[PDB]
Amino acid sequence: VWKDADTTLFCASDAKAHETEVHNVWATHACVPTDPNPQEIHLENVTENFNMWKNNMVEQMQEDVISLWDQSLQPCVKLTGGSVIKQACPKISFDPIPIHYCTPAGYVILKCNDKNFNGTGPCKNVSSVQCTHGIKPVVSTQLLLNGSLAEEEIIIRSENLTNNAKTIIVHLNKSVEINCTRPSNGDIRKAYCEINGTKWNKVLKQVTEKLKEHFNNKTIIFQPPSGGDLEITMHHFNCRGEFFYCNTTQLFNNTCIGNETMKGCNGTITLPCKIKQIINMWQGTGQAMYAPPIDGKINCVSNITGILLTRDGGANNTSNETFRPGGGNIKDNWRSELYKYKVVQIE
Amino acid sequence: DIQMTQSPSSLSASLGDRVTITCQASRGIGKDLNWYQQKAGKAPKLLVSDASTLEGGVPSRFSGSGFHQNFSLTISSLQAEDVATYFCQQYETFGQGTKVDIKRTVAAPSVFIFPPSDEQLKSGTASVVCLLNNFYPREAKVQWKVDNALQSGNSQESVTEQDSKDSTYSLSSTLTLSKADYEKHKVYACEVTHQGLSSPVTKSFNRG
Amino acid sequence: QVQLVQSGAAVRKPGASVTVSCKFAEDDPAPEHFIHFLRQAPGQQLEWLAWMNPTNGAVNYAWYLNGRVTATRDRSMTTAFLEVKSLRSDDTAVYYCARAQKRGRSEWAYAHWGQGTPVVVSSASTKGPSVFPLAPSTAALGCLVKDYFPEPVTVSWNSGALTSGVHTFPAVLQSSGLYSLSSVVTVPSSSLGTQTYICNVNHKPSNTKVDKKVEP
Ligand SMILES: *[C@@H]1O[C@H](CO)[C@@H](O[C@@H]2O[C@H](CO)[C@@H](O[C@@H]3O[C@H](CO)[C@@H](O)[C@H](O)[C@@H]3O)[C@H](O)[C@H]2NC(C)=O)[C@H](O)[C@H]1NC(C)=O
Ligand SMILES: *[C@@H]1O[C@H](CO)[C@@H](O)[C@H](O)[C@H]1NC(C)=O
Ligand SMILES: *[C@@H]1O[C@H](CO)[C@@H](O)[C@H](O)[C@H]1NC(C)=O
Ligand SMILES: *[C@@H]1O[C@H](CO)[C@@H](O)[C@H](O)[C@H]1NC(C)=O
Ligand SMILES: *[C@@H]1O[C@H](CO)[C@@H](O)[C@H](O)[C@H]1NC(C)=O
Ligand SMILES: *[C@@H]1O[C@H](CO)[C@@H](O)[C@H](O)[C@H]1NC(C)=O
Ligand SMILES: *[C@@H]1O[C@H](CO)[C@@H](O)[C@H](O)[C@H]1NC(C)=O
Ligand SMILES: *[C@@H]1O[C@H](CO)[C@@H](O)[C@H](O)[C@H]1NC(C)=O
Ligand SMILES: *[C@@H]1O[C@H](CO)[C@@H](O)[C@H](O)[C@H]1NC(C)=O
Ligand SMILES: *[C@@H]1O[C@H](CO)[C@@H](O)[C@H](O)[C@H]1NC(C)=O
Ligand SMILES: *[C@@H]1O[C@H](CO)[C@@H](O)[C@H](O)[C@H]1NC(C)=O
Ligand SMILES: *[C@@H]1O[C@H](CO)[C@@H](O)[C@H](O)[C@H]1NC(C)=O
Ligand SMILES: *[C@@H]1O[C@H](CO)[C@@H](O)[C@H](O)[C@H]1NC(C)=O
Ligand code: NA
Ligand code: NA
Ligand code: NA
Repeated sequence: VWKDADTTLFCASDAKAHETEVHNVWATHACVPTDPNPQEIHLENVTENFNMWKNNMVEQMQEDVISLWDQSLQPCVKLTGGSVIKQACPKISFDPIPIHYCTPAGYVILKCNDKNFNGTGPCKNVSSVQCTHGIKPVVSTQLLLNGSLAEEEIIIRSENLTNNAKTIIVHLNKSVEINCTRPSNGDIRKAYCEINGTKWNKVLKQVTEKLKEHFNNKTIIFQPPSGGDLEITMHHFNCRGEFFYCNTTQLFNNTCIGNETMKGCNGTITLPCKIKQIINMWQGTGQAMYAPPIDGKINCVSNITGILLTRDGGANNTSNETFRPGGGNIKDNWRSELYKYKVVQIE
Repeated sequence: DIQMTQSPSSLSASLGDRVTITCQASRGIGKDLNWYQQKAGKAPKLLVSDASTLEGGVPSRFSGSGFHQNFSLTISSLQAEDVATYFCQQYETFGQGTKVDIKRTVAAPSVFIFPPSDEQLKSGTASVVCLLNNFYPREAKVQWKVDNALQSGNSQESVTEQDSKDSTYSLSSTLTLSKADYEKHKVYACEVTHQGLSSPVTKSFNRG
Repeated sequence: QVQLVQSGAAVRKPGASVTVSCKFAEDDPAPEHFIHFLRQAPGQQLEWLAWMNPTNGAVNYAWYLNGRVTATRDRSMTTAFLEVKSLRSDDTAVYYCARAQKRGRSEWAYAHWGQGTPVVVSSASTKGPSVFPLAPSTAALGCLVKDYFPEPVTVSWNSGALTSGVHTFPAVLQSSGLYSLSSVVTVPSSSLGTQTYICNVNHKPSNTKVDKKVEP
């Protein structure tokens, strides 16, 4: 017997103590080592309700990631309200590592194992664990990177699909690689991401078909973001310590999704990106300025494992639904990895 | 995509009466429905959120209930200040509204007709006005006849809000035609139909 | 349930733009509720237009606005701005901003409202009213206030001394694009011949003043 409860979790990781990489450094002091042989127990004939959208594990991960960034990614200048902080801003080593979240004594984590569980409601196949799987704290917009994949079908998650003010998370069942490069030796801030067009359009087609199931077979349309700061109108992420902004107009290109045999739908899709020194902080604390990019080839090869979407509002839309990349906030990135977990207190 | 059917479209009740309005949703919506009050010339005011939670400050006479597809808003003991339009909301879609009115004893309108002024005719236009004063209920019909010829399309009217004390309405109808069209016919008549009348009423004048 | 503060009334020609601003906080935790914009045309239903996330500028525009609308916020994230481009006559409406209460998780339950910003789109130019008498036959009388733009006019009788039994009707918009209204009052039939009745008309938009004596 038990009941849903909130408590202070602790983290575990395989961080390297001698490493200068900032995630390793944070985790060496903030987390304990991993349990070699973790215990998992199927709970027979147990049904349990989950809600990924009201899950306090998410708040705790958020605090941790904010704290990691606060002590690892100091800007040269920080502009908050009327306070101007000019500090030092050395280039760092940056590459996220898996972090496990673990319950204390008296508590345990219940884990949903239903192959197509959508994040809310009853789970039929439930087990108990002491820690979650290893979650990389990847901060990105629009595209979810280096995450875990849905086990069977593509899955659509939302607190309310009919609610245009609620974020939609698409969880992919097959990853698509995005290869982002800032070459050496012409602006030093100019960069680009390559994506296999054949591979991407196949997946996006499956996503549209999945959305058709939820929206009454209506015509499904993708469009670019309607507005907002560049962090959200573009695919924004951090590669090797540098802040990338990539234009995703070409990824959401209805032309190639109609399945129409069309020219150039195959082959390499090249997105234009910029490395920016002046950024708005995702932590919500105004503008920060950093030093110019390091010299040499800057390269990040990531797996796209998910997509955040917002759906266009307006009553009587009758014939179609339009979705634009980007949605919600960075907490939703953690929700996409924590959706199948919840904490309970053993009584 | 959702469709909310709000009913009735209008109602009238005496002070202290119980009034309820319903909204039916074309699809299950759980409890995601809010209710608003809007008075003439003012912004809406939230009364109830999440189907049944009464908002702070709102008088205790108001209540909402329902879930899934059937939702209601109730005013126990209607008050003068409750005269308003009420409507439900489900995300960006609103119900068509319900105009609440205060019920009084039926009252026929005093009808008056005003010919245009000599001053106005100099400008080449002629406005004839028919006034209906202090009647109830608000529904009323007005037709213009010019030499027994039913006048259509050249007419506009305006109605006042329900009066505070006597709970009555007033309406004006204005007939617009050219100066030339005015100096052609002799008899101008305002024909009124209202419940408080056993039979239609006609006020008229001879151009002269 | 504090009121939000919106900018003042505006008149625009078809094709032009307008910006409606809405102060929703002071320039001094929990996630910020989006700011919503809606409009209501004269004698029409309330219509949702957009929301805007003041934290990052995220927006959602009603499909039927065809991208003619943009919503932004200032740097301190305390004032929202709604720009409507390529205005047409049927954009004429009172525009509102609205917001859920911070203490609540009902994102659409608009506890906070602005006072409203009237926006009028017309090809018509500013013009003072003509005032004609509605001569008496208790007896009724009044003034016809015709052919003005834009709203509003104000009307009093005998410089305010006469308030009892006065009905001043809502203005109607004529097919000419100009507004017109009437103001009537009922009085004793013995008053006529001795008591003077004068409607006083002001039209601020044109700085026009009219005083019209009404007699049989
Ligand atoms: C939707 O729900 C509303 C209320 O939220 C329902 O209204 C009620 O409908 C029933 C008949 O279906 C009425 O029955 C009443 O019973 C009481 C005794 O408990 C009696 O005093 C009344 O005279 C009446 O016989 C009830 O009056 C009515 N409530 C009202 C009008 O306020 C409605 O039926 C539902 N509509 C659907 C499901 O389509
Ligand atoms: C679960 O129920 C099934 C039949 O419903 C039963 O065979 C099984 O033994 C139950 N679980 C146990 C015993 O843990
Ligand atoms: C998820 O599944 C549950 C079934 O209990 C359903 O209530 C909910 O609407 C589903 N959500 C989505 C986004 O499919
Ligand atoms: C991914 O899910 C889609 C349905 O959403 C399905 O058609 C496809 O076969 C799945 N891919 C794999 C590798 O299971
Ligand atoms: C990534 O892109 C760079 C630049 O085009 C290329 O040299 C490299 O081989 C690519 N890597 C992969 C794994 O595709
Ligand atoms: C892109 O992916 C498709 C689908 O697997 C594959 O057939 C094609 O060879 C790839 N293109 C490359 C690797 O250039
Ligand atoms: C949608 O289309 C499928 C065919 O792929 C059909 O079986 C289904 O009933 C349709 N309706 C809805 C609401 O999805
Ligand atoms: C992305 O690129 C397209 C075409 O290259 C451009 O029209 C659009 O404005 C760009 N989006 C952003 C957010 O820069
Ligand atoms: C590649 O693109 C063409 C359309 O231009 C399409 O017909 C084909 O199926 C795509 N992928 C393949 C053949 O794997
Ligand atoms: C969509 O992709 C086609 C290739 O099939 C490309 O030629 C076109 O530029 C794209 N549409 C856009 C960018 O609007
Ligand atoms: C994703 O993981 C790969 C492999 O560990 C890494 O090289 C890459 O930089 C990661 N991408 C991001 C955005 O963290
Ligand atoms: C990306 O996905 C492939 C399999 O699809 C896997 O081999 C690779 O390790 C992944 N990269 C990650 C998880 O960083
Ligand atoms: C929103 O999701 C809830 C589940 O939390 C569901 O009960 C409700 O029907 C949904 N609302 C709408 C308007 O579909
Ligand atoms: Na918890
Ligand atoms: Na922010
Ligand atoms: Na107009």
